Amino acid sequence: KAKVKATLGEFDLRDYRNVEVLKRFLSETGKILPRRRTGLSAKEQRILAKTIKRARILGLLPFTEKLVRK
Amino acid sequence: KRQVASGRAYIHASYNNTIVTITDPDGNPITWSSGGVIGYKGSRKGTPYAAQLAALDAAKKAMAYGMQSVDVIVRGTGAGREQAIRALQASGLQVKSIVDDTPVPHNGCRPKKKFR
Amino acid sequence: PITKEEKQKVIQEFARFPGDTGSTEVQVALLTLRINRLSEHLKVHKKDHHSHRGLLMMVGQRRRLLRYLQREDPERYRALIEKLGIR
Amino acid sequence: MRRYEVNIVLNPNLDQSQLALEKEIIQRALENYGARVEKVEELGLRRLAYPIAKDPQGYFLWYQVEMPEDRVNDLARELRIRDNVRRVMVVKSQEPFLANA
RNA sequence: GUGGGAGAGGGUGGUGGAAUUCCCGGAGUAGCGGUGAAAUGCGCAGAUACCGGGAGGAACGCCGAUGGCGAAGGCAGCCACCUGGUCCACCCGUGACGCUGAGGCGCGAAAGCGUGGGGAGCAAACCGGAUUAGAUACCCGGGUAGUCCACGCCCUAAACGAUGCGCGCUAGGUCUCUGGGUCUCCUGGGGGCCGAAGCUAACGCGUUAAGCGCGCCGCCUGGGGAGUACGGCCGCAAGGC
Ligand SMILES: [Mg+2]
Ligand SMILES: [Mg+2]
Ligand SMILES: [Mg+2]
Ligand SMILES: [Mg+2]
Ligand SMILES: [Mg+2]
Ligand SMILES: [Mg+2]
Ligand SMILES: [Mg+2]
Ligand SMILES: [Mg+2]
Ligand SMILES: [Mg+2]
Ligand SMILES: [Mg+2]
Ligand SMILES: [Mg+2]
Ligand SMILES: [Mg+2]
Ligand SMILES: [Mg+2]
Ligand SMILES: [Mg+2]
Ligand SMILES: [Mg+2]
Ligand SMILES: [Mg+2]
Ligand SMILES: [Mg+2]
Ligand SMILES: [Mg+2]
Ligand SMILES: [Mg+2]
Ligand SMILES: [Mg+2]
Ligand SMILES: [Mg+2]
Ligand SMILES: [Mg+2]
Ligand SMILES: [Mg+2]
Ligand SMILES: [Mg+2]
Ligand SMILES: [Mg+2]
Ligand SMILES: [Mg+2]
Ligand SMILES: [Mg+2]
Ligand SMILES: [Mg+2]
Ligand SMILES: [Mg+2]
Ligand SMILES: [Mg+2]
Ligand SMILES: [Mg+2]
Ligand SMILES: [Mg+2]
Ligand SMILES: [Mg+2]
Ligand SMILES: [Mg+2]
Ligand SMILES: [Mg+2]
Ligand SMILES: [Mg+2]
Ligand SMILES: [Mg+2]
Ligand SMILES: [Mg+2]
Ligand SMILES: [Mg+2]
Ligand SMILES: [Mg+2]
Ligand SMILES: [Mg+2]
Ligand SMILES: [Mg+2]
Ligand SMILES: [Mg+2]
Ligand SMILES: [Mg+2]
Repeated sequence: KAKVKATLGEFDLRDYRNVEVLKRFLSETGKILPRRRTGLSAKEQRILAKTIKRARILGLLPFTEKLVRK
Repeated sequence: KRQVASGRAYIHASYNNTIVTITDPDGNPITWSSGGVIGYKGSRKGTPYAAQLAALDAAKKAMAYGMQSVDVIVRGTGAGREQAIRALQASGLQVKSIVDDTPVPHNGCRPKKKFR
Repeated sequence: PITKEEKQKVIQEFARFPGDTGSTEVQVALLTLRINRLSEHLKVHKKDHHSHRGLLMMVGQRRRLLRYLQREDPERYRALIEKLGIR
Repeated sequence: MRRYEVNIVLNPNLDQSQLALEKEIIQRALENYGARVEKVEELGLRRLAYPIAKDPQGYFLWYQVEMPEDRVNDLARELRIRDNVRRVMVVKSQEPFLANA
């Protein structure tokens, strides 16, 4: 299982209104994925965070979800 | 006296004790059980075995109401919450699904000295 | 903030010859603009201390250029003082 | 005057008259606060991630604007006054930082 | 000066979700809680567990780092406004305008003080419970000041890199944050780890010196007595220098 960045086109890292993309940086739970998974860079990740959070405020993205099985 | 037959089973398990509650699909209780509900009194209520028996009790009391299938919601980390799962599966109640709901704060409240 | 036209109009105003950006006159002027604004923002926001340190620093810088300019050409000093409203 | 994006999320259960009224009152808000409008993107019904005002969904508007500096905050206030407007987020515009490029 | 950046740097206002407590309603019984084991405690005036609704205060999970910013103390949800510092490129302007700094003035964690507010969780003092030679203590149940906000004081600390500031000079290697470039890489600014020469009582330091040098400030001169006494200055007090 490789990085999220690895499979995707050129995408605005700043767009909080685009869920079809941003969804892919969250885990099963609402959590924002670690760099190891996101495949982003320092600056990159740092921007993605803010973007996601903005989106969550708007209710387009989960603050948290519930874990299935386990 | 109800006739539910499909519903929700919540397992709330702490290090001290394990309690099970079986409810109707919109969340209202049907029956419940726990370590103290069966024999045990002290620390004995936290053992995996007590969890087993509490799950089993709850399931018996459920199949009296007519419960057939159940969606499981697990909350907490405790000795044999997984035992309450394992018990609740072989109970004869067919389990539809299992979810871990353990509530977690986004860091609101100062915890007790034993928790820092 | 201080936008570009705002700043420029000040440099135009205080430049010795055309094109002069960094002379003593202009440095003092620009500095002074910054100081004034900062003092306005510290009239309310009395609790913003870090900005205030900034003020002390700018104030000091200005006094340095002034002491110099006055040392080298007292006339230009009195001129600059009169124009700006300092001391 | 700077460049902003006004995000308005309002209640999905509105019919014509209602929607057009909230929308026109928003228009009036911007006109009163000196906010010129450039682009307007109305996305409408979307399924929210968590229920907002007990509603499973929301209705979305996105405006791009240019407005004076000190008036933005007060603008947001007079937007949120409306009972049927659930959430407002006004955001300074930014250039499109890309990635995987 | 111009053109670019990155940033929990600061101030103000607004807003978002998780959680805890409490209140309301439903459904539901016999316990819950808690420990090494227990008891106090709460539960039949219906608790715990579960669902819906409301109120309030405080703090911001993931991102998060061995990361970033700040002179230090210190700074972490999101948004807007007000604002400080700083890095780079271009080589455009001024023309030694520099460094340091006794005194002064300002900032200064936590606790603490004054006058108002606020008070969910935590909790000095205190009130209880079991441990068990013994409880003023480690464990358990409560709980007040305080913790939070405004304004005004206090001025301490392992306020630590236990390393004053500035400049020049003296091998490299490696990881990293942030710019620029003709982006096998090179170049500038930060953060780390190994190491040349050198230094060091040793441990260690080693282009982020504890090396080689210059400038300026602070400070030291065996232990105990003692950061005590006396005096002075500051403080409402505690108490500080
Ligand atoms: Mg127990
Ligand atoms: Mg079965
Ligand atoms: Mg307590
Ligand atoms: Mg610039
Ligand atoms: Mg900040
Ligand atoms: Mg702030
Ligand atoms: Mg109730
Ligand atoms: Mg009893
Ligand atoms: Mg009783
Ligand atoms: Mg509630
Ligand atoms: Mg209350
Ligand atoms: Mg972490
Ligand atoms: Mg750090
Ligand atoms: Mg520190
Ligand atoms: Mg700035
Ligand atoms: Mg030149
Ligand atoms: Mg010349
Ligand atoms: Mg002296
Ligand atoms: Mg001094
Ligand atoms: Mg203090
Ligand atoms: Mg304090
Ligand atoms: Mg007292
Ligand atoms: Mg007080
Ligand atoms: Mg009081
Ligand atoms: Mg005793
Ligand atoms: Mg206690
Ligand atoms: Mg230290
Ligand atoms: Mg020295
Ligand atoms: Mg290095
Ligand atoms: Mg580089
Ligand atoms: Mg590059
Ligand atoms: Mg380096
Ligand atoms: Mg070494
Ligand atoms: Mg050697
Ligand atoms: Mg030496
Ligand atoms: Mg040696
Ligand atoms: Mg050695
Ligand atoms: Mg040196
Ligand atoms: Mg030495
Ligand atoms: Mg002596
Ligand atoms: Mg003393
Ligand atoms: Mg005395
Ligand atoms: Mg006196
Ligand atoms: Mg003392």
